[PDB]
Amino acid sequence: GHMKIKIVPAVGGGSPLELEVAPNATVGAVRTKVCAMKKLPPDTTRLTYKGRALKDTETLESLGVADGDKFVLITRTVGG
Repeated sequence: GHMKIKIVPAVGGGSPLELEVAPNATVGAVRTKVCAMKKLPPDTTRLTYKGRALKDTETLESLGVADGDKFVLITRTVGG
């Protein structure tokens, strides 16, 4: 099935994202999709969930995500 998740920037006025995501998708997949939308190199970004640093291969099932939950997107400089 799918759950609705929100992605909000840690800083600034960038738009939040709302994605419908499969529960067997992983954190890394979410980050790939967010970075595709944001036009960002993946390694310039991290996602946190309730403040926690995340392993890319967590599924959203294993992490205990629920419909409506939010991840925070932390970004860095992009010229490296």
